[PDB]
Order: sequence, then structure tokens, then C-alpha cells
Amino acid sequence: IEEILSKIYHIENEIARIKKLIDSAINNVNNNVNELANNAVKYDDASKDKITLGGGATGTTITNVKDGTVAQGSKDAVNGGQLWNVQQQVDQNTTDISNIKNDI
Amino acid sequence: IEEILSKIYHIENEIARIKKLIDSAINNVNNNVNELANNAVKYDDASKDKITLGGGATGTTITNVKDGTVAQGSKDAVNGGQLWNVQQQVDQNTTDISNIKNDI
Amino acid sequence: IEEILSKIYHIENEIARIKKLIDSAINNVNNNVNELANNAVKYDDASKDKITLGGGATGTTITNVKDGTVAQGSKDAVNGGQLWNVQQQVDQNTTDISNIKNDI
Ligand SMILES: [Cl-]
Repeated sequence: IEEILSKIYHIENEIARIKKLIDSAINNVNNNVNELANNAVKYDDASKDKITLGGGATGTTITNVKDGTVAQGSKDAVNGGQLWNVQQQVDQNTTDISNIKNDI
Repeated sequence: IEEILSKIYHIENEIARIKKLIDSAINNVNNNVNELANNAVKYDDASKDKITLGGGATGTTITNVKDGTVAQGSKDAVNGGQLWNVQQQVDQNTTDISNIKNDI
Repeated sequence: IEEILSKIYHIENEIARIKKLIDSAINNVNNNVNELANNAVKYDDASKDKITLGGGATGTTITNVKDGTVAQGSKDAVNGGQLWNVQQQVDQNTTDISNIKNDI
């Protein structure tokens, strides 16, 4: 009988240990999920047809974008250095056009 | 003894409570993980060298993109208003070129 | 009494079953969270003002980008086919400018 009572005491202790484990394990996983929920970039809905970036009214800079292929129908994103290359050629054309005209 | 039996009854009840807690806590965390898994934008593999957006064959619009720096070697993404500014200058050049030629 | 002892034995077995459940359920959820943590595209901090893509020093290609609206102030990302269309018009202008000049 004093054996029964001791066995019950240990059972009670193990139940308490289990409750402590559940609470710590669940808190840990919820903490990790919460962190990701708050920092993941998300599609706006299940269509995945749009990502409205989360930076607010002044927007979100995306950077470390590798140069996209500039070819007909390419769906790769392009970056500021790619646009700068075009801008340089356009500025030359604008200048040359002005130079030709002012030569008259 | 009737004490032992009562203690056992309560132990049984607590075990059932614990099983109910585990099931609810795990369901909650799985629900939150599932939601994020389905709406997070993902890299295609562990290299992180590419994101193929999930909008299907007609693609994914990214919007609220802050103007990227247009400078040599910039890796910032650029947006449609930045391209529109270039397009405007190109259209002027095209027109002026046509005007110069038709002046002959 | 032999009833008490049997009830205790079953209680012990159920506690072990519960410990096995907790360990499997938690491992499963941690595995799914870990996978997402490693493949989700993330904002750099709580401002969400920037995403520095995770592809390393040579960057990350974003693809399957739907054509963005090219209009004044548009914050839609643009893609390589959109840039290619502009490049084509710029190359024409450059050529025509050279042709006009070499006609002299
Ligand atoms: Cl031009």
C-alpha cells in the first residue's frame, strides 16, 4: 500500500513534468512561427497573382537582384544597373540629336 | 483505499485533460504553419539563386516596389514609373529624329 | 488491490504513449517550420522597407514576373521583356542618328 502511494506520487510528478514539457515545446514552436509570420514576404491571396510589398505607403526596395535576361518576352526582373545602361544610351542619343539640330 | 481510488480517478481525468491540450495546441500551431506555407514567397532551392514566382503561367505582379537606385552596377529592382520616365525620353528622341528627317 | 495495481500499470502505459505523441507531434511541426524558415523570402527587418535577396554575392534572379504597368509613378516591378522593348526602340534611334550623320 505504501508502495501504491509512492507509485501514485511519482505518477503525479511525471504528469507535472509532462505539462511543463508541453508548455515549453509549444511556446518554442509558436515563437519560431511568429517570427517567420512577421518577416516572410507573402502573396496577397491564394491566386498568387500579386505581391503587394509590406513596406507601407513609401514602398519596399528589393535589392541583390541578379541581372535578368533582356530578351523578347523575358519574365525576369531587371535591376537599376540594367536601367542605367539603357539610360546612358538614351542620354547619348538625346545629346547627339541636340548637337545635330544646333548644327544648322 | 477509497482515497487511492479517488486519487486514481483524478489522475485519469488529468491525463484526459492533457490529451485534449496536446490536440488543441498542436492543431493551432499546424494551422498557423499551414497558412504561412501556403502564402510565403519562396526560393526555388537551397542555393537561393532564383525565385520563380508562384502565380502560374501568366505570372505574378510585384507592386509597392520603391524606386531602385539607377546607377552603374545597381542590384536594386526598378519599377514601372522608372521605366515610364525612360520611355518618355525615348519617345521624344524618336519624334525628334522623325522631325529632323521629314525636314528635308 | 490487484485492480489498483492493474489500473496503475495502464496509467503508466498511457503516460508513455503521451510522451511518444508529444515527441512525434513536436518533431513534425518543427520540421515543417524549419523547412519554411529556410526557403521563405524575408524582409530584412520589421520596417519592411527592404528585401536583400538571399542568393549571396552574385544575387538572386526573380522570374515569372508579370509585366508591370508602365505609367507615371507606377510601383509595379518590370521585367526583361519590357526592358527589351525599350532597348529595341533605343537601338533604332541610335542607328537612325548614325545614318543621318553619315549622310553628310
Ligand atoms: Cl533613345
